[PDB]
Amino acid sequence: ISLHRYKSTTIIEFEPSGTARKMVDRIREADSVESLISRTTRLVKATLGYDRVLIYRFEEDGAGKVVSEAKQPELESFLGQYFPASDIPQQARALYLKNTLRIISDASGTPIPVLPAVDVSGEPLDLSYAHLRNFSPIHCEYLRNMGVAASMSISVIVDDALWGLIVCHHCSPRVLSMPVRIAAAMFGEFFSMFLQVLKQKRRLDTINHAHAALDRFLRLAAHRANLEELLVDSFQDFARLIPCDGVGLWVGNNWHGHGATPPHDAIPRLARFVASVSEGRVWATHALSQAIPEAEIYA
Amino acid sequence: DLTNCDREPIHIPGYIQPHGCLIACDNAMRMVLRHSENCGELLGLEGDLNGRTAEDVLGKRLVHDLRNALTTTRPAMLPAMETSDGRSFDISLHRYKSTTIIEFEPSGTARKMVDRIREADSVESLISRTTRLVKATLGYDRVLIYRFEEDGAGKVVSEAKQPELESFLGQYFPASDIPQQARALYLKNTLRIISDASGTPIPVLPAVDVSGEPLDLSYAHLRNFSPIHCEYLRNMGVAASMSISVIVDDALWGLIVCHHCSPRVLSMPVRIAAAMFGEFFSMFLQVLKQKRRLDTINHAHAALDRFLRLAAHRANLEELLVDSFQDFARLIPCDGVGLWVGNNWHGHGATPPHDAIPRLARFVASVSEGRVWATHALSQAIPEAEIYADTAAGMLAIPISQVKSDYLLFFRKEIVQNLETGPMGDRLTPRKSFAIWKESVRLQAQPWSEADREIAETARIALVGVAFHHSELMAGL
Amino acid sequence: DLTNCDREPIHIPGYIQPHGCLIACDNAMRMVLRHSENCGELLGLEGDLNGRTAEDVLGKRLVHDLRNALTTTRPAMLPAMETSDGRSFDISLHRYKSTTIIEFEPSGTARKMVDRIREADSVESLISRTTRLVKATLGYDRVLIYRFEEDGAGKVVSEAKQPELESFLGQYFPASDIPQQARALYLKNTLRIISDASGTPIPVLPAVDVSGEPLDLSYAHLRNFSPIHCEYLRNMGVAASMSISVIVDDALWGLIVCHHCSPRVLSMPVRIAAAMFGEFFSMFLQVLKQKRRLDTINHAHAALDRFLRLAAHRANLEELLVDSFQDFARLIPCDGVGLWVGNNWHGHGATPPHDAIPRLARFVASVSEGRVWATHALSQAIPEAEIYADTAAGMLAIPISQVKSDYLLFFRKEIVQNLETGPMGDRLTPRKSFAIWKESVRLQAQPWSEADREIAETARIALVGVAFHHSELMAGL
Ligand SMILES: *C/C=C1/C(=C/C2=NC(=C\c3[nH]c(/C=C4\NC(=O)C(C=C)=C4C)c(C)c3CCC(=O)O)/C(CCC(=O)O)=C2C)NC(=O)[C@H]1C
Ligand SMILES: *C/C=C1/C(=C/C2=NC(=C\c3[nH]c(/C=C4\NC(=O)C(C=C)=C4C)c(C)c3CCC(=O)O)/C(CCC(=O)O)=C2C)NC(=O)[C@H]1C
Ligand SMILES: *C/C=C1/C(=C/C2=NC(=C\c3[nH]c(/C=C4\NC(=O)C(C=C)=C4C)c(C)c3CCC(=O)O)/C(CCC(=O)O)=C2C)NC(=O)[C@H]1C
Ligand SMILES: [Cl-]
Ligand SMILES: [Cl-]
Ligand SMILES: [Cl-]
Repeated sequence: ISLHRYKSTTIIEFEPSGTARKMVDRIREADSVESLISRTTRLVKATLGYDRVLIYRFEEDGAGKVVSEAKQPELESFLGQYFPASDIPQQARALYLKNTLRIISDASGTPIPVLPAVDVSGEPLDLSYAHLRNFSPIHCEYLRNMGVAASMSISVIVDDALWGLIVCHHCSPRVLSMPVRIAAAMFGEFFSMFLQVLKQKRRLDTINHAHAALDRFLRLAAHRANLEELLVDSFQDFARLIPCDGVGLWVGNNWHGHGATPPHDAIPRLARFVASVSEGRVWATHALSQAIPEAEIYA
Repeated sequence: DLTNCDREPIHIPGYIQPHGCLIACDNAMRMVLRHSENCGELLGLEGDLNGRTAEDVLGKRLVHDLRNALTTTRPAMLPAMETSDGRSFDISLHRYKSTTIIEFEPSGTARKMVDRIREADSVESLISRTTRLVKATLGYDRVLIYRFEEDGAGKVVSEAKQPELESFLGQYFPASDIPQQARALYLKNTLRIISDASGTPIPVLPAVDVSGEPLDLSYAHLRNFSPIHCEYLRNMGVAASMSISVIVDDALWGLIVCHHCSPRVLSMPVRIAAAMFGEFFSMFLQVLKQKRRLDTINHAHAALDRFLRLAAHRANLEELLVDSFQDFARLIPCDGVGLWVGNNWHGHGATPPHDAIPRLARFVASVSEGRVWATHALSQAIPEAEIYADTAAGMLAIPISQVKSDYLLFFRKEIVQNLETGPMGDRLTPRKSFAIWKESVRLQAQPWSEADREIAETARIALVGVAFHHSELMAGL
Repeated sequence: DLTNCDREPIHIPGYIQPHGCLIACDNAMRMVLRHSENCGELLGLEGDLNGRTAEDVLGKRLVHDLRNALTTTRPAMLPAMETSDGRSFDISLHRYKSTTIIEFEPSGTARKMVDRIREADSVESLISRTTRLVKATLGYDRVLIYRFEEDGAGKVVSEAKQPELESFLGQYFPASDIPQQARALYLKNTLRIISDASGTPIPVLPAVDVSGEPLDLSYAHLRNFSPIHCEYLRNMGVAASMSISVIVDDALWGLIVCHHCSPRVLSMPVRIAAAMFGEFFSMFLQVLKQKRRLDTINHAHAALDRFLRLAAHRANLEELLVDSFQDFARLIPCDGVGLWVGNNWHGHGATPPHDAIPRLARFVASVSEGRVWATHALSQAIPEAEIYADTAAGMLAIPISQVKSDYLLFFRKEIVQNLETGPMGDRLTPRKSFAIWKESVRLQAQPWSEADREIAETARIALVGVAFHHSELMAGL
C-alpha cells in the first residue's frame, strides 16, 4: 500500500503482493561524470533487468541528449541522439520534480477509470503523487511505436533542478514491486548526489586549469618587450581555455586565425560588429547568423 | 525627514556645486533650455541664457566641436576648450533622457598607480595598499574603503589618514546611511566629487521646465548632493570628498571614499586618471575574490578527502566521528562545532549549553528535511536561544545520515563580540550610525556566505554517502 | 607560608594516602625499616613491624617473588599478590636511594584508547579529542589539559566536564601554582593519584629514622600530597584527582589533569593502561608539534620566495616594500606590522601611534646591531610605550638593509586583550590564581617563539640580500 495526502485528499494505492546499498557501492568511487553515467546504465540494466536503460540529459534549452545506454544487442541504439524540448513537455518536467520514480506497466494495457472523474463540486482527482497514475496517451503511443511495452524512469536532481532522467524500457509488460521500487529510488538519490559533486569537481578542475594557463601566458608577457608580437605568436594557445573549434586575434586592424574560423575576408565585418556591441565586455552567441545575416554562408 | 531615507530624489536636486557651471540644451544642441545661475559670471555673459541658441551663447566653433564629440550615456571629456570669448574650460558633455548637458570647469598617472596594485595576491593586500596609495597620490586627508555587507550595511575595511584624525577602521554603518537610490546612482556615475560641503549651491534656471519636468542630473559631475549627506560631512569636520564606485561582477561591492578637512577639487585630468585606476582596482579585486573562493573550495574538498580516507580504514564510523568532528571546523569559518549522533551531543568551541541541545536538535529535525539548514539569527527560530546568544547566535546544520536524524552543527557567536551637530540633529554622526547598526544586529551572527553553504552541501553528500556505505557495519554494531 | 612555594619538600611528607599501606625495607629486602601506621589493619598484623624480617612479616613465598621482580628506578607492578595470610593485594615495588619501598593496594584498554588518537593530524585535534576520550574511558567528572608556557605559567588548552561544572578553558595560572619541585617530581613519576582530598593521611613510622633521614617517597604512588594543593582542591569542590605528565623532547610540556567531585581510586590495571596511553599521547604530540613547526617554516620560505620573485621584476625596491609590507604579517603571527624606511613610517593593523614611531626607531637603531631584536614587554625598553601598550605591547624588529637603519617592525597587543575557602585563605582558588596571572602580564604581549625568531632571521637575510642587490639602482634613484 502506498499512502499520501495532497490538496487535502487522501490517496490509497494497492498492489496485490541490501540491494540499494550494493548498487550504490558500485558507483560511489566513480571519479568523473562520464565514468559515473557510463557504468550506471550497465549496472541498472544488470540489476533491474530492463531490455534497455538510457540516461537522458537536459540541455539548457530543455532539449534532451542520450548520454549513456545499455541495451539488448538486437535493439537499436539511441546513443548521442537529441530530442526536442517539447518531447518531454514543461508540465511533465514539473511533475518529475515531485515524483522521482515512475512506472508504466503496460503501454498497451486497458486503463482503469476513477469513479467519479469529476466530483460533485467540479474538482478532478489530482494524481500528481500517485504511482498508479495513467500516463498521457501521446507518450504511450510514442512507446508502442518504439516496440516498448513498459518503462520506468528516475528523476536525476542536481542543485535542486531536473538534470535528466534514467529511463528504462522493456519490450514486454513489466512491473517493479514496491521493495524493488524503494531500492531503485534510493539508488537514484545517491546517483543524483554523486553526479552533483562530480559536476562541481569537474567545473573546479576546469577553472583551476584555466587560471594556470593564464598565469603561464602572463609569465611570458613579463619577459617580452613587444606584447603584440607575443600575442600574434601565442594566441592559438588560448584555445586551451575554452572548448572551441577555432580561435583568432584581431589586433591593430589585422586578423590572425587558427582552426575553424570565418573566411579571412569576412573578418572586418565581424570585427566592426563586435566593436559595436561588446561595450568593453565579453560578448557571445551560439547563433551567429542572427547577429550578422552574412554569417549564414560560413556557418 | 530622517526615517524614509530612500525617498529623496537626489538625481533632481535643482542645484549644482559652485566650482563649475552648467548649460542644458535639446537633443540636437540647437537651443539653450536651462542654465545655472552662475553661467553669466564664469562665461562672461549677461541676462537670461534660455531661448538663445547654442551658437549665440558659445559660438559656432565650440558648438561644432561639441556636436562632433557626442556619437551608452558615458560623458565625453573635453579638456582645454575655449569659448568665442577666449575663456578656457574643461568641458564634460553628455546626453540623457534626450536632454544635452554641458558642464564647464574653468581651467602616466593612472598606469603608474595601477602598476603598484597589479601584483597584489590577496584581497587584503589589494585593499590595504590602495588606501595608502590613493592618499599619497591624490593628497586627501583620509581615504577609506567601505565594503557592502549582503544586507547593504557598510564596513570600513581599509583606511589611510592624517595621524591626528580619528579612525573608522572596522566600524559598520546601517544600510540606510547610503540609501537605495544613492547606490543605484553610483552604479551609473563611478566617480563623484563634493568640492565644498559648506559652499553655497547654484540653482539651475528653471528647476522645473514649462512642461513640468525637472532636470535629471544623474550623469552630471556638478550635481549638488543631498543636504543630509552634506550635513553628515560637516559634522565630521569634512569639507570635501571624492568617491569611486567599486564594481564587482556587475554589482556595487563598495566605495573608495576620500575625505578632505578643507575644500578641494580634482581637475578633469586628475579625475580621469582616478576613474581609470578605480576600474583596474575593481577588475583586480574581482579576480582576487574569485581566486580566494576557489582556494577556499579546493581546501575544503581536500579536507573532506582526508576524512574519507580515514573512514575507509575504520570499522566503526560513529566512533571516528566522535573522535574527529572538531576537525570539520576547518571546512567553514565558525566559533564552534558539534555532533549530534544517536541522540547524544559532543561539542567543541563556542556552542549552546549542553542541556539546550536536545531542543535545538528537535528543531533541526523538524525543518532540515534532509537538507542543509542555516540561520544567522537563532533566537528568531528558537526563542529560548536568546539566552545563549553571546556564545552561539548563528547555526548551520548538516545532515549526516540519509536514514537517521544525525547532524553536524556549526555555530557562530553574536557579531558584537568579534569586533558637532547641525540643525537636523545628532543622527548625522558616525557615532550614532555605528550605535544604530550595533543595536540592529543584536542576537545575530555573521551570515553564512554562499561559499559556506556550497561547502556544507558538498560535505552533506560526503557524509551521507560514507554513512550509507558503513550502514550494515553500524547496524551490526 | 604561601609566598615561598618552591621550598616545600613534597618528596618527604612523612605520610601516605589511606587507600593503601607501605613498607620500607633495606636494599636487599631483609629487614623492615619503616611502615605506615595502617599496615597492621590491612595486612592483619599487630604491633611494631620495624625490626622484624621481611619474611617474618610477609612470608618467604612473597618475599622471594618480590626480590625476583627487582632487577632506572621504575616501579615493578605486581597485581594479585598474596601474603602468607591469604589476603590479596596489588603491589608496587621499587628501589630509590638504596631503600626498598613496597606499596599494597587491597584488591586492550590502552591499545583501544591509543587507536582513537593515533590518526590525529594536528595538535588541536589531538588535545581536543583526548580530554573527551579520557573522560569517557576513565569516568572522571572533569578532564583538562594544562600546557606550560615558557615562563612556567599554565594554560588550560582542552577540557571535558560534567555540564553543571564550571569551565576553566582558556584560563591561565601562575608558575608558582605548580611549583618548581613539583614539576621536577612529575618528570620522574608520570602518573599520580589523590584518592580523597578530605581523607585522613597515614603517618610513616618513623618519619625520621635513627640516623636523621626522612623517607623519600618520590616514586611512591601512595605519597601524600602537599596540604596546600589538597586545600586548593577542596575549595574547588574536588575530592579526588589523577594527573599524567606529558613529556615532549625530554621536558614537561604539560599535564592531563582529571578531577572528581567525590572520592575515587584507579586500580593498578587501570593505572597501567592510563600511563601507557599517556606515553603514546606524549609521543604523538611531539611528532605533531614537530610537523607543525616544519609546515610553518616551509610556508614562510615560500612566502619569502614569492616576494623575492616580485623584487626581481621591479626597478624600485623601496616602492615595492611600501606597497607590499603588510604581506609580511603572513610570516610571523602578529597583530600589526610596519615599515621604517628612509626615515618614514608606514603601518598596518595594530601598531604604535604614528608620532611615537621615530622614538621607537631610534631605540631599535641603538640596540639592533644589525640583528633581529625582539621583546614581549616593550615598556621595559621604552617607558613611554606604556601608554600605547593596549595596541602594541610586544615588538620584533628585522633589519632590512646592511647599510641603512631601515627595519620591518612586527607588533603584538598586550595579552589581556586576546583572551568556599579553608583556613589558608582565598589565595587557593582558580579565581585568585587567574587574577594574579593577569596582573603579572600587564603591559606584556605573547612572547615571540623560537620559530618566530628563526623565521625573522631567514627574512633578515632575504631582505638584506635583495637590498644589497638593488643598492645601485636605489642610489641611482
Ligand atoms: C505534443 C506532446 C509530445 C509528448 C509529450 C509527453 N512526453 C511525455 C513523457 C516522456 N517523453 C519522453 C521521450 C522519450 N523517451 C524515449 O525513450 C525517447 C527515445 C528516443 C524519447 C524521445 C520520456 C523519457 C518521457 C518520460 C517518461 C517517464 O517514464 O517519465 C509526457 C508525459 C507523460 C506522463 O503522463 O508523465 C508527455 C505529455 N511527447 C512527444 O513526443 C510529443 C509529440
Ligand atoms: C535618511 C538618510 C541618510 C543618509 C542619506 C544619504 N547618504 C548619502 C551618501 C553617502 N553616505 C555615506 C556614508 C558615510 N561616509 C562616511 O565617510 C562615513 C563615515 C563613517 C559614512 C557613514 C557615503 C560614503 C556616501 C556617498 C558619498 C559619495 O561621495 O558618493 C546620500 C547620497 C548623497 C548624494 O547626493 O549622492 C544620501 C541621500 N545618510 C545618513 O546618514 C542618513 C541619516
Ligand atoms: C605556594 C604554593 C602553591 C601551590 C603549590 C603546589 N601545587 C601543586 C600541585 C598542583 N597544582 C596544580 C594547579 C591546578 N590544578 C587545577 O585543576 C587548577 C585549576 C584551575 C590549578 C591552578 C596541579 C594540576 C597540580 C598537580 C596535580 C597533580 O595531581 O599532580 C603542588 C604539588 C603537590 C604534590 O604533593 O605533588 C604544590 C606544592 N599551589 C598553589 O596554588 C600555591 C598557592
Ligand atoms: Cl553535465
Ligand atoms: Cl570581499
Ligand atoms: Cl604546543
